[PDB]
Amino acid sequence: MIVSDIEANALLESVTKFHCGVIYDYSTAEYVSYRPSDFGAYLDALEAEVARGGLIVFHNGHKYDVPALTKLAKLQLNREFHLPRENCIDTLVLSRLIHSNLKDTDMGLLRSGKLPGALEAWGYRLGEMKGEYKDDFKRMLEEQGEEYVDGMEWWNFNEEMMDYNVQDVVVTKALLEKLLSDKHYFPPEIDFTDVGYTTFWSESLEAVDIEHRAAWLLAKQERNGFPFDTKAIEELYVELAARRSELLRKLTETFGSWYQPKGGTEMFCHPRTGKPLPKYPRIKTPKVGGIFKKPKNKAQREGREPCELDTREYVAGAPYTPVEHVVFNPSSRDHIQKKLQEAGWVPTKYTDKGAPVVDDEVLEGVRVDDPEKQAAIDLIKEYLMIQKRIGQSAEGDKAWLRYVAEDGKIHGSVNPNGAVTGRATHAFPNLAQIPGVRSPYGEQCRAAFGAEHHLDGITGKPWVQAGIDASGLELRCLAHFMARFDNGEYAHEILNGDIHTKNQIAAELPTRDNAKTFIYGFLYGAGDEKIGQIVGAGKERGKELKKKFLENTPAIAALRESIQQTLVESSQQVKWKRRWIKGLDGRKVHVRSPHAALNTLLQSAGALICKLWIIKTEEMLVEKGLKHGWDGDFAYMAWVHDEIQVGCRTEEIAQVVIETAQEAMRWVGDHWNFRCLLDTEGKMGPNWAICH
Amino acid sequence: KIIHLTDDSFDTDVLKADGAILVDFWAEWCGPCKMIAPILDEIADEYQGKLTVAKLNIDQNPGTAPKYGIRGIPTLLLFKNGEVAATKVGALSKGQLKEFLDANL
DNA sequence: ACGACGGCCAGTGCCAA
DNA sequence: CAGTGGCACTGGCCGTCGTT
Ligand SMILES: Cc1cn([C@H]2CC[C@@H](COP(=O)(O)OP(=O)(O)OP(=O)(O)O)O2)c(=O)[nH]c1=O
Ligand SMILES: [Mg+2]
Ligand SMILES: [Mg+2]
Ligand SMILES: [Mg+2]
Ligand SMILES: [Mg+2]
Repeated sequence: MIVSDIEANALLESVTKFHCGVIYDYSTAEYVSYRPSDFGAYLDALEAEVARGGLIVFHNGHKYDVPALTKLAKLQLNREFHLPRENCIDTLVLSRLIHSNLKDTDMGLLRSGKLPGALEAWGYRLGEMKGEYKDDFKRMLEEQGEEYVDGMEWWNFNEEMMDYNVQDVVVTKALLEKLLSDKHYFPPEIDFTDVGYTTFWSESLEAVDIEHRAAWLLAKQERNGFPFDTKAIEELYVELAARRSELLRKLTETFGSWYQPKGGTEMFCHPRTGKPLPKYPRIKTPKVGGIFKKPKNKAQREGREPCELDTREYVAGAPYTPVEHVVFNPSSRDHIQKKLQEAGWVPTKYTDKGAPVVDDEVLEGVRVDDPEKQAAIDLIKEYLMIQKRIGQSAEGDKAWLRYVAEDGKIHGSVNPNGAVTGRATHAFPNLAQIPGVRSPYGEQCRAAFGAEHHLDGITGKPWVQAGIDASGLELRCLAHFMARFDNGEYAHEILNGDIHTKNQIAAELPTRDNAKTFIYGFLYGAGDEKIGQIVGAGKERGKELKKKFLENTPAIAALRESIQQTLVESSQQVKWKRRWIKGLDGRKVHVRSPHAALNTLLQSAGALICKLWIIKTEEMLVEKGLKHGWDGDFAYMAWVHDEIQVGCRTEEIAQVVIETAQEAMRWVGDHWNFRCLLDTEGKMGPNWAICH
Repeated sequence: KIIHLTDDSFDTDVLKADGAILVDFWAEWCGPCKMIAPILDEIADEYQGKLTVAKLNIDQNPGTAPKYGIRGIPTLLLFKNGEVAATKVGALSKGQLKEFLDANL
């Protein structure tokens, strides 16, 4: 086993030069440094470890180092280099599995201070090395007079870079040994730093293997990227900007501008009493200035000739209130609240901070006498929505248009195990929150992401898309877990026609989607009123649906109680018996709250099932001769919880991807002895609007 | 004796007054504005004949002030033949207003 | 001497699963 | 007591840097 890390000139997207690398070999207990001209030797050493059936440990090597080395070896040495997946270990992947309850800076992409809770020390260190090295580099330049530029610290190799490269390795080594010391994931009877790769995967908890395979597969999906229709989105941006401007014009005509105090420093005091009046706007008492200018002549200084007028504008001692002119901003909840109350509106609900709530619910219910302002409320709702779309598609910091790469794809980032439950998190941009087709502008947004937007490298023909989503996943998970209470009764009922449509009708709800947000909000602990809001009714209607569904399957109560009995010994300050659930693959799953336990249990089950699912799906495809890549037959474009969108070179392949995903899901179900049959629904089409 | 302006009457009451008009831009929530108010009442009298005192509440009438780049209140704009002859910002005292007026009139 | 502006940071809300 | 996430906007606050 060896521990390594490299330093190169840029992020994977445009890296073109290997600067250095360090290797720590457990068999020798020594560190070896490779400088820019030792690149060939560095790669030879990694391959030697592979040839010995050994292991290579990186920190974020799955997403960076490994692919980087493959790319740099090709560019710099014209060498083919491909470390096999089974020989690689990633301490970041391990760290995210074992410390799933914690957050991390995602290797410096996120600000430490903005994250909640604590951060693991070693990993925190590794994530700060880049910014830390940059500070030392800058400090040294300003020490020698030289100026600093953009990011010149990475243009050339230097010994300071080399030293950091060495530190990463000693720190990665320490992190590794810390993770290996966790008895829950690694049996104590085995020295995992002294075994071949097969032993490492077979002797460690199943979760260790799953996490590394998921990260490797997902690293690849990131590189693939999601084919994006830039043109279509820029045209949508124009249309949305026009609508925004029009709404702003109408809203500003209706709600005029006004003045507010701003820039006041001193306290206003009663001229007579002299007592401070903190509630009065802050003021400013000029120090210089009068009606006339100070006398400049002798006689003028005696009252011979009138003094020059002081064009100034202020008079010493004469206080005034500094103000600013403010124009109505439909995006300002504060502005909206101000104008509506000035129109007669009397707020009913306020925030825990005192501000009146101004969301779509209240706006919908606001009633003011003036008919023009009453109508303006709709323009405001539309406006807030238009902004939501513009921000996500064009103007936000993570706007799609700011992320399209040269290859015409958006390479969304994914933290395979970012959520406590074992689900992944998506960001930069978040491809897991694209507006749905049935929401305003949804079809246009959704259609911009699609295989059709990718033209085959050889034939120039657009690729096809295969979208597969697991059927009623978390409800089937529920059936599985309560089977010990109802003997698979629910597990059988659930597959008698669509479960959500069956509930939709029974609950008398408008859409199938509404039935979904209802059942899950209900299943996971929503209160009577929350259930009302979801179904567009009151707390009264909430209690009904609650007792109706809870009465229909009393196993829900039994499952909830058993979970409590297992986690809580006493209880909001809680006394825990155990604070974690045992996931399907053996991992510990932190429970934040007794009340949320059921959600932890089911979301986790669904997450691990889906994770093993996408892994098994790709493997089955590869064993069928299909190659993963734009230069092949298929390409993973996105994984949104229990759904995958795959680009395929041909319809035939798309048909096979859909059927293979179904075989894989059933394999996963059999693999973990699930008490409910698992299924998937697939669709073939040009983009995401049609494939989901 | 003070003229209470509105956005719609500001043009003919001030910009076409053909005489000296002292306009006061104020707001009910300003400390200095409440101070100078009493002073403007007295001034209105004493200067009746050679000066007209007018007040414009920037809250009730938000369209006028912006055109004059109001950045502080109370703002005292002395108009003569449709144009600003002199401007002074602040709760001047009785005497200071007098010096100012007598000097610009 | 003063004020525009870019990070930081809570508040608030809504997008998706 | 829906849970699990990401992220856009406003507005308060402050140290940097160009303007008066
Ligand atoms: C929408 C939504 C979903 N969830 C969880 C629990 C389910 C999974 C997957 O969602 P999906 O819409 O596929 O649901 P699924 O049951 O798979 O329905 P399909 O058969 O995919 O339509 O996400 C939730 O907790 N709250 C929600 O509001
Ligand atoms: Mg590294
Ligand atoms: Mg589903
Ligand atoms: Mg889904
Ligand atoms: Mg959140």
